[PDB]
Amino acid sequence: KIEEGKLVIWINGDKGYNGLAEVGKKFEKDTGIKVTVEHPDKLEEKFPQVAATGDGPDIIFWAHDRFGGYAQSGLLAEITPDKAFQDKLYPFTWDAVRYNGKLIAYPIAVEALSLIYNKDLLPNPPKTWEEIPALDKELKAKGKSALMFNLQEPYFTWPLIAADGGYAFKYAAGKYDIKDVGVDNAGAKAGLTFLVDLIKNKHMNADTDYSIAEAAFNKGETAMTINGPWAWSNIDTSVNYGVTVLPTFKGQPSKPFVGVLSAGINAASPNKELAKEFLENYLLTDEGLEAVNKDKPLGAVALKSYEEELAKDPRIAATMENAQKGEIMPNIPQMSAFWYAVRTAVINAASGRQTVDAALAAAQTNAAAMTVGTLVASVLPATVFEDLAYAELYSDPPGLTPLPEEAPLIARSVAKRRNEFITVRHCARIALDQLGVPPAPILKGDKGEPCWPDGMVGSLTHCAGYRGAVVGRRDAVRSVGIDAEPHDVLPNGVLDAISLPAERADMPRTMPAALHWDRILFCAKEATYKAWFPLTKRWLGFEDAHITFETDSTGWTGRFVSRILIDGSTLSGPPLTTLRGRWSVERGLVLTAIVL
Amino acid sequence: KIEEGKLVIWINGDKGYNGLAEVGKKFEKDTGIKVTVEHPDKLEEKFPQVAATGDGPDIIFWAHDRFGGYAQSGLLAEITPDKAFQDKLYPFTWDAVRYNGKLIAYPIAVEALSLIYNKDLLPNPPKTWEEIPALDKELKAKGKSALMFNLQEPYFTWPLIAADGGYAFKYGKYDIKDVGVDNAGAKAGLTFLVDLIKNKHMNADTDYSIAEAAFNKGETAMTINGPWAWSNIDTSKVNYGVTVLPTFKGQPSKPFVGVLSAGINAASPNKELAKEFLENYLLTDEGLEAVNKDKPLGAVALKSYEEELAKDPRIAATMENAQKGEIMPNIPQMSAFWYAVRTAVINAASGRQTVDAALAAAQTNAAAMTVGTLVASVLPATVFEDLAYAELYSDPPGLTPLPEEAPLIARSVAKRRNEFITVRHCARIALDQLGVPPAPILKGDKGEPCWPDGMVGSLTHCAGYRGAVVGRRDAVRSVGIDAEPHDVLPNGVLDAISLPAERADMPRTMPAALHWDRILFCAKEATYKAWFPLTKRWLGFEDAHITFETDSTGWTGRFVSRILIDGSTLSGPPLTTLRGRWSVERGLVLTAIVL
Ligand SMILES: CC(C)(COP(=O)(O)OP(=O)(O)OC[C@H]1O[C@@H](n2cnc3c(N)ncnc32)[C@H](O)[C@@H]1OP(=O)(O)O)[C@@H](O)C(=O)NCCC(=O)NCCS
Ligand SMILES: CC(C)(COP(=O)(O)OP(=O)(O)OC[C@H]1O[C@@H](n2cnc3c(N)ncnc32)[C@H](O)[C@@H]1OP(=O)(O)O)[C@@H](O)C(=O)NCCC(=O)NCCS
Ligand SMILES: OC[C@H]1O[C@H](O[C@H]2[C@H](O)[C@@H](O)[C@@H](O)O[C@@H]2CO)[C@H](O)[C@@H](O)[C@@H]1O
Ligand SMILES: OC[C@H]1O[C@H](O[C@H]2[C@H](O)[C@@H](O)[C@@H](O)O[C@@H]2CO)[C@H](O)[C@@H](O)[C@@H]1O
Ligand SMILES: [Mg+2]
Ligand SMILES: [Mg+2]
Repeated sequence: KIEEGKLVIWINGDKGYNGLAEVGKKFEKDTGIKVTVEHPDKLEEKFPQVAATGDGPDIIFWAHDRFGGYAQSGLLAEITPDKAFQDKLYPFTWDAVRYNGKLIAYPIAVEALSLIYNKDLLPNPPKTWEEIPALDKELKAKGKSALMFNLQEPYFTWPLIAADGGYAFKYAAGKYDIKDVGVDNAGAKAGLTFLVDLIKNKHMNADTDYSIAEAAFNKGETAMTINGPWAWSNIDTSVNYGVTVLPTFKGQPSKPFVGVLSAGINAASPNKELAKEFLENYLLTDEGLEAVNKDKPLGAVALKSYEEELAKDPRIAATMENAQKGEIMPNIPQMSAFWYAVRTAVINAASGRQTVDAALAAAQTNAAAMTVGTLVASVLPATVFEDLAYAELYSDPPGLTPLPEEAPLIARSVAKRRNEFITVRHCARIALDQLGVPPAPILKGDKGEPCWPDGMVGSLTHCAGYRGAVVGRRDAVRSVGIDAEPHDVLPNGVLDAISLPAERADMPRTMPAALHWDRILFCAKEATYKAWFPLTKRWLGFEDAHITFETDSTGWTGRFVSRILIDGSTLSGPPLTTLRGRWSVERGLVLTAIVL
Repeated sequence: KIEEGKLVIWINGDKGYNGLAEVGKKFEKDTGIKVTVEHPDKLEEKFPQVAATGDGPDIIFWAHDRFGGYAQSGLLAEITPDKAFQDKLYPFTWDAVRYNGKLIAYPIAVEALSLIYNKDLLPNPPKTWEEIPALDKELKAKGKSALMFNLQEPYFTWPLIAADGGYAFKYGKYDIKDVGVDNAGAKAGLTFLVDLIKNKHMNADTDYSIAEAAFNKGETAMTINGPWAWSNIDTSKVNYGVTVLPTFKGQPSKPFVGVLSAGINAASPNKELAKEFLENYLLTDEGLEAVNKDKPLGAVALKSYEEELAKDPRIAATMENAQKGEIMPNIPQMSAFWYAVRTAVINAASGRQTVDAALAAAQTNAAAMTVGTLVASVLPATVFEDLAYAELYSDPPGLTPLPEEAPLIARSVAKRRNEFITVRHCARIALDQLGVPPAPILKGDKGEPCWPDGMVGSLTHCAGYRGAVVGRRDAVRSVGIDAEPHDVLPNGVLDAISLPAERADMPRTMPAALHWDRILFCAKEATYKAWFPLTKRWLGFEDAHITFETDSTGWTGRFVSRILIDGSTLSGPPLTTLRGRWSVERGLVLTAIVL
């Protein structure tokens, strides 16, 4: 339910969202249409999760790299600006938002990282990465540090990894080869090894994140940081700073990945024409962009008339100099896998979990395993999106490995078991990363129940043609149970063992004739057990729950309620007398989920 | 089936087993009774394992410290020497073999560790442990080392741990609640030892054969060993002396002193032949000499022969060290003490735990005595070299999971946490007996436990019991064990778990005292556990027809589980019939299947 006659906009919390809300107010005053701007955490991961249910914002702002994934899952409207409107924006910006022959967002601004330094602590910034250990030694003696920047997001480390030859996907003939991944070559290993040595030699701390680095720079405790244009506003309020070219590595320029902040329209919006009017006639004007830019700088904007003014800011000149040395990101759907793979490699190598060589070998494998599918998202409650995450795969990608801690669980297991175990736990680690949790082994405990990291709950499922994981923050979600089954009739004799007479009477009457209601019931019973057992530590048989279904008007998705016939007491907390879930049949599979 | 009219004797492979076999040949020549001497590995653990089934050797040789644990489980005959025979041995040696007022073994000889040195490399051995790092540095400059000894067995490191105040159980009786392995003296000793290793004066991997080889090849100037070691050194080119162990912080090293002793298996049908062999053949001047010439015994218990041995300066040094140490207790808690200290010395030496963490865990582990033999009574004695076990009837306080295991029970209820932790402590005790270092035991397919490479096993836990049995995979395909309380089954369960023919035939095969319904259930569960690792498929209660026999003794017997479904395995032959054993004791049913 996206509300008709209003706009909801998502944009990242480090950007000028208050400025954008001012453009929103102007729009309301002219047209009567209320504009609500929100900035949820991890919105780049939450958007598909909610847009899959037909929910979410009318308009989503993010760097262009994520948009191909959204388009592949059918989540974006096609954009068709007219001739005069296209001519108002730089051509390379339209190319950024073009995917498979269609425009999938409006380009807004060009972002690239620069080196930002405190001129009073450091009147001459370092030209090379290699001189930074020496500089940190000198600064540490004065009670300061040379450099702090966000080590938790690979965006900030990539310029160094790419400098001496790291790359994401090989480009040729206007086309990216997803089988030629450049994260494990000599150049990438050299850059990452330099970073890990900085940490080992106590020149940086592996836990430094965005807020830590920003606070340290803006209070004058560190001489340098690496950040984008959005960051300048907070500094300006604190420091006499310069924005300059990133240091070289092995004498080669650092090569940041360049983003074009872009605005896409939800394919489920009933407000597409209003969204287009807003973007074309209110935002992408000098006045609109100025409103946002004065809140937090956008970078070099896509609109030529205003970029001609901003280009005179020497901070923007520095921005474009670093952008020229770097590369525009791909927008292919495999980008989200690339990023997960590099995030994880960097974090594991920085913390000691893996050697650089192991961390990057694994990234090269993982960057293959794209997870932009949304089948299970369709059975999750959008209202709790901030505390849930998911990932799914429809095959077993080659070369995935279990974590060393997990390996004993499948050491004497059959091949199909080894594959489903490894693949589903990869999904689990992708989902956990969405909630901000680093890589952890997922072991098996009481009656085979999966063992989650502190503060997390979840569920796993694997059948023919599917592996999926859903994870939740335990401070908001008591338990999760999910289950996938092939959408086939049940084998002989199974329906009677798994069902009650009333279910057999009611369901064929309630469900569309096209659906294998027998298998759907069985899938829901299994999800019920998975949600149940972590909280009760007791058996629940198929005959111990009576499940009733309802069907949405689409005919392919709905709700169910499982009423428990035995003692529903839990070890702590409210009893599980009933459990509510959702079901969906799509792509040959049945998905069910319960979030308690 | 211990054979009547023959004697089988077990003694450790570091002792004079050939000499003992010579006394055996003389017996056979006089009496017509054949004597077979064997030296199984880990025989101190293997004896109770096989004797629990009424099998094993007629006579068991070991230091007296193990014998209380054997007596407690009813494994030894009381011995009946007359007063004239007792006056032939030293009184304090009889004291070592008296348990709850009864004599439970014949004493043979007094053993203590001494410092053994190469007179050509080191004509003035060091009086103190503190000089050894400097000596080593000097010798290393000549391609040599100062000292090597077995760091794998806590017997050898104990003298240093106890030097400055470590003790086992505080002594008219031993207080098992006052354990001294974690006081300041013990930590000082063990810290010294770990420091030797950190400073590259010794290596954590050094074991008995490694140290022996090095000393007898003249590569190291000193070792620490008992009298049994002397004959191998005689045969080598090394010119050696035997002397007082070095002091530590000015206090003498205090070895734990063993009395080698010979017990009689309570299940032996040859008790009078054993008595004759021991009293009239072995415990004579000539018998002890035969053994002593093979590998020296130490200061023997027989006064007439000790009169001769006491003139040897090596024996004088043995006794000097023995008097500075202490005779070991014979209380059944000794084997837990040794397991605790073993684990601690190995963990600290290797750096897996700090000295303080290691010794604090040892103080805890010294409480968890495992001398029970209920699951041992259902294990096949023919496979004893490749099986080990341990069981507990309670949850000892303060046991913890391995860190790798902790997530498996992080949100589990108290009773689950306890049973999980205690059973895995049992599993680690069993793995130790097979020479496998401590490992986590995780849970895999359908909850199956996850064993170290090359091992198989099974776990069980019910009210009043935790037990583990582990086997070497190259000899044992699968193990399934199961414990249940010996109670009638809940209403309706018998019909759910049994087949009609079982309900018809089983009551006729079992004595009136038994809950046959429960024993059937327990065997079915054991069958699944042996089955699943090999097949990875379900086996239902109606999918095996189990038949039973009972031994004449009435509380143990055999069963056969016949698989009624397809028996295909992941490898090897299909499962067809699985033979097991069952036992009922102390209100519990135990079952085991070893494939
Ligand atoms: C456990 C069970 C529900 C699994 O469902 P399934 O559809 O066969 O298999 P899926 O692949 O969807 O689920 C397998 C995953 O479930 C999870 N699971 C297993 N036991 C579990 C438990 N006790 N609690 C929670 N989750 C559990 C595991 O993560 C497992 O994957 P892993 O072994 O790779 O970790 C099913 O095998 C079963 O045993 N059902 C009996 C109980 C039941 O369904 N009762 C109905 C109540 S109305
Ligand atoms: C699994 C089962 C056999 C365990 O037996 P139990 O007597 O109830 O419980 P016990 O305490 O003796 O045994 C529990 C241990 O068995 C072991 N175990 C559990 N699942 C197992 C499997 N699939 N394969 C092998 N061993 C398994 C585990 O080590 C477990 O302890 P842990 O969880 O601490 O690691 C029983 O719970 C069960 O599910 N039985 C159904 C199948 C069956 O018995 N079929 C009859 C065949 S004729
Ligand atoms: O760290 C990987 C991350 O990098 C990029 O995200 C940038 C974003 O482009 C900027 O607008 C700014 O917000 O910081 C982000 C890094 O934290 C990619 O756009 C994104 O897909 C990727 O996950
Ligand atoms: O290492 C612990 C071990 O010490 C003693 O074992 C001795 C034994 O007494 C000697 O006769 C000789 O064989 O060396 C053994 C050490 O390897 C205890 O008697 C024994 O119970 C204990 O486990
Ligand atoms: Mg399923
Ligand atoms: Mg049981």
